[PDB]
Amino acid sequence: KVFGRCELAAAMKRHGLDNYRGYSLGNWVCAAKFESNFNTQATNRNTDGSTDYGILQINSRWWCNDGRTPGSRNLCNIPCSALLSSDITASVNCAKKIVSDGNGMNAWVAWRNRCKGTDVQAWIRGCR
Ligand SMILES: [Cl-]
Ligand SMILES: [Cl-]
Ligand code: NA
Repeated sequence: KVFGRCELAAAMKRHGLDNYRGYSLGNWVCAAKFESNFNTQATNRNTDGSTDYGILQINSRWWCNDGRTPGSRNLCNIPCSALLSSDITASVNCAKKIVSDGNGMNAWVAWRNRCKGTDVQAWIRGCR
């Protein structure tokens, strides 16, 4: 599923991401824009052989199982395919664990390089 911007904002807010760990909703929408272009089916291979999955590009090296990242962890206890569903519950629950682990949203490289320090409220402007 390719979410609309305001559609994703509403889903993220309903699942409790707005101000989670102090990160306002626009931070999460901006991160999703540049991680996946709002596409739940997005996948990208990393240099180390792990893969990033879903709207927030969660990495099989630590967070989910895809059966092809030898030596990785599965800290969210889910198959990586669950992060590609049109229903974003699994991705949000896993993102909550990631952002709680010490480095905040710096865990998302695209957030650090393209969202951090910018006017992230722009990403929820106009939405109901
Ligand atoms: Cl915001
Ligand atoms: Cl933080
Ligand atoms: Na894994």
